[PDB]
Amino acid sequence: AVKKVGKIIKKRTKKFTRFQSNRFMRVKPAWRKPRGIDCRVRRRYKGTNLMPSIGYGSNKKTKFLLPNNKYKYVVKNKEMEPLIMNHTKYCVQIAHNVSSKKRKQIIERAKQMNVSVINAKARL
Amino acid sequence: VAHNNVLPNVHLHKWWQRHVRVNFSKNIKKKKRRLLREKRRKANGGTPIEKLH
Amino acid sequence: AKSKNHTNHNQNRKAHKNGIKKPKKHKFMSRKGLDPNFFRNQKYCLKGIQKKKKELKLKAKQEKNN
Amino acid sequence: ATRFKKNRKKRGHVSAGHGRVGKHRKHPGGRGKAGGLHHMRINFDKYHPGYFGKVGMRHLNLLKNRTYCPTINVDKLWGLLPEEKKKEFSENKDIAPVIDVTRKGYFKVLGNGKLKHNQPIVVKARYFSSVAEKKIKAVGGQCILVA
Amino acid sequence: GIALKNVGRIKKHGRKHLVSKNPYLRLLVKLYNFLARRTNANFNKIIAKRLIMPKRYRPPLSLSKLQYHMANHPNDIAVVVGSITDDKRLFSLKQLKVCALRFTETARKRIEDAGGECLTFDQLALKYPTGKKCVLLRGPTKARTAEKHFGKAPGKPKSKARPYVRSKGRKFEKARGRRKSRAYKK
RNA sequence: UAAAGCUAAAUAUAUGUAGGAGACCGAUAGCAAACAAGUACCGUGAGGGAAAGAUGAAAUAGUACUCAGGAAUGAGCAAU
RNA sequence: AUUUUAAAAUUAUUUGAAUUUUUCUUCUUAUAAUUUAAGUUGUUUCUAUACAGUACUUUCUUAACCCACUCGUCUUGAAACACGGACCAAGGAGUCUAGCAAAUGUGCAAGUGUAUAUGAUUCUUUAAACAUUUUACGCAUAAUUAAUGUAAUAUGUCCAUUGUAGAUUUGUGCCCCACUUUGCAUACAAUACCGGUAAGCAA
RNA sequence: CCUAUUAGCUGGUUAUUUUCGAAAGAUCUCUCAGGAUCGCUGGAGUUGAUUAAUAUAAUUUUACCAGGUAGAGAUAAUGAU
RNA sequence: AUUUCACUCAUAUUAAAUAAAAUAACUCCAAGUGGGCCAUUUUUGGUAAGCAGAACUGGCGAUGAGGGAUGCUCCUAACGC
RNA sequence: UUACCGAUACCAAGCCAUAAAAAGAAGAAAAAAUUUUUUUUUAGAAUCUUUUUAUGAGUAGAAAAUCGUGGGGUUUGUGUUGAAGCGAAAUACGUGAGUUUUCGUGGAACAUCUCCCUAGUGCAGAUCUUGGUGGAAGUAGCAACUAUUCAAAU
Repeated sequence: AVKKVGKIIKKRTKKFTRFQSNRFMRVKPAWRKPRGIDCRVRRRYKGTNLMPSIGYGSNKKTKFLLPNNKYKYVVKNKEMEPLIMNHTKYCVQIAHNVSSKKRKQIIERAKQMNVSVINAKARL
Repeated sequence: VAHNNVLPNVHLHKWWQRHVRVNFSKNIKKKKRRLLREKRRKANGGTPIEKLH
Repeated sequence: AKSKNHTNHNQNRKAHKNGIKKPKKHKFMSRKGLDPNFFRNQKYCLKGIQKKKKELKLKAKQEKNN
Repeated sequence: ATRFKKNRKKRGHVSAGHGRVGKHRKHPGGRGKAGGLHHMRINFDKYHPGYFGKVGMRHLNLLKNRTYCPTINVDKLWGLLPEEKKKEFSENKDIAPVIDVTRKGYFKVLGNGKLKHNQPIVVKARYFSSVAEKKIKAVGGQCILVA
Repeated sequence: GIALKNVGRIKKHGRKHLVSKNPYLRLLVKLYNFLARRTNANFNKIIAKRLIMPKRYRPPLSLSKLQYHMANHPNDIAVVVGSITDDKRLFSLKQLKVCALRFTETARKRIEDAGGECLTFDQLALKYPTGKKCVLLRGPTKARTAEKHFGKAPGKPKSKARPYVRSKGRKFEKARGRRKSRAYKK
């Protein structure tokens, strides 16, 4: 069912799973388009692992923005200069390969910059 | 053969891996020849190696 | 193995898929080998009229170009 | 440059872009040009009519070195020489160029073109053509043999 | 569903973008397509379309043909989308005003000595944006050799298609179906 | 100007050896073989022919001592 | 942020008139706002007076109504009483070369390519880059016939063959169409001219 | 070892989405499980339209054409009967 | 018969009607394809066949959705969420 | 004879993508406190930005935009305050290959999506190969050659 929250209108959840990935371990949950001949999914039988298509794509007016109504952006060491102007539009996430000292300085600068952080409590 | 192409004329019908030999050593062979001829003229007391024709 | 010896099914639909093509219907038709001893005269006719028209053209061109 | 190949777009397609019902088989028709006059003759008769049969007498050792003769049409003669010399020759009514085409590397002079009226030119070539000679002499020029 | 040819989507034919990845020419087309969009003159539209054509359809145009085609009216400026090649088969040239993309040093020297000036498309835009007093020309598109293999298949009755041959000796495609003596002919 | 003869250079190297390199492979890859390899092994013979790298900084830090069990091994408060 | 404006209607004035003959009767002269114009705005609560919870968003497991035949394959016809698949991890298949053609992009352009090779205070990287005394060759500039060979208007003029349309172009009625001016490219023809073979003549 | 011989035949031939999208005819084939060929398709590019036209139409109408199937015959031919 | 001139033949709905008629026309490169089948109607051989073989058209294949309990082809109807 | 129920067909509206279409190479709005401060923006990227309409099925088959992998120049970083990997997971993003994160383990390297060059590059299968593990199962079975019993030592 479509989920409606504020202004972001999402049309689908339950990230799609590969056909037959239930009773076959070697088939991983990552989706693929089965080619086959009589492969059911291609025929689109009534109610059996319906496949992704273009129609499920959300609205580009709101597409990439996160429930924070704010696009996310990665940071590594000190790259906060391009964030000063658009503090109402871009949230910042620390890269997972950042040590505690650098992450501490980044969180210090960001908090006074007044920009939200996603993984604030990382490795501490 | 497939429609409007030239008639194939490839003379590779016999074994040719046995005889393929590319020349990677062009420039270094040139340098070796230069050094050899320079030494040949240097050892000759300054007399030019070339001959009138 | 028995093989179907002929059919003409689906041929009309294949023909009309691209639409029945029409000849280009150009204006002039060549006279390479049509009823000679008439176009033999006609070629001389054209040469004569062209000669008169072009010689008058050159006469006018000279009398206007001094 | 390998990922630009067509094959890199059909990895998950079973047939690899070479058909399913027909299948891809090694040398279906026959190796080389094997279909001559038996089953591939329609292609030969449609694209290379005169491929089959032999015509003409035999030159044993042609030795192409003998009958080598580059050709120059008669109009390009003025273009051969530099344009400033062209201007001075055109200006003067008393001097005419001499073009020994052997120096440039040309042998025969052919009659195609349209020279400049009332201007003589001297030409020296191993061979001439009748129409070229007529054109040259019609404007006061001279054909001079050389060897 | 609907009963529409090509399911009701309009399909054109031609270049939708310049595949030519060349910054100066990209800037130039950015200028002329804008001129076409703003103005209503077909001249700008045509020249913008012609700057997008492939390399094989902006062909060289020789000085002889260019001068011959301006022989009717002497005061106008020629615009040719391709480059103009010098022709050694011409003797003298007279006061020609041209605008092309590329040139050849011999042609440039010849035209400068003649006394004209090589207008580039920037100068053409700055001087005559409405196409005034400019005649549009292009060299022979189909005269290129690869078109000699086109048309009817070589071997068709009354066909004039050069067939692909390794050479033109007396044993290369000269016997069967080309002379009455050996089977049919043509 | 045949039916006698000689000769360095310009040229080739999937051999052996000795050096030097790499938009090459990185332990099912790369030579069959990174290690005790043409070894173990198979076939009476011509011959066929493998698997197997990484403790740790330092084992000149490689498991001392107690208890239980025949010993293996186990547990500790004991110990690197 | 230069059509959420115009008018369109409504109210309340005013203007003249009208007619179906008057409290939604109509047509505007002039005025100010309303919106039925010109895509849903307002009011009251709750979340809630808290920093993680039973609330709130989400993952997972269970159930519930409805539906759903093992995939891959050759095949007109696959879930088949057609064949391969006990399971897992790794490896595993349109590549490379020569030659040609086409499409595209680039340089140069009647020329093009610098080949072998040459010179250099280049000589870790340098087995690359740089450079090439006034026709070396390939491919192209002209074709054709078995072949001796022959070889593209023709000197009236540095016009550059002729038609039918045909892009532009200069103007007449700175944006259309009809009138004369140029006639790209090309398309369909016609002409000449070169080789070849016929035919007539023929020293 | 030649040799990784050849195999018109069997099996396989690995990531997404979007756009377009078929044939199982016809000629020839020591051809009938194959192949070449046009026909159907895609991609590319060009000329013409963008001016409710002109080309154009699996369309109908107006005019003008050609056929010998059903049907009808046995006294109109032939053959019956 | 040709060329050049006269003159002018609806053209403002357009030498009948109607046209999502320029989604055209052409040229080039190329894959797959080249065993078909079912259905109303016509029809050949055979007694007949879910047979063998053709004909105009549509489908199936290449395709699911609702119905015929159920079904590769029947009826409605062809699929972005 | 009415009334009804009945589709991924039809109609109205919303959103996606494709194609076409119309058009484009520089200025202050509002709210809250109390005229002054605070609060949000003040946009101009042409294979783009704004807007309109139509359409949306597909095997063999072709093209485009794409997402990852081993390397390589080029820019610019992360690393003992623990990187690469791996297990579990995420009010996480896409439509989707996947990307990005938190916790635990780990003990030395890792990415570049700034643009590009290159390739032994993406797996479920091939009675695929190599290595390991199942159910079948504590089951079949441990059968010929007649036969062993007691007491003690060890």
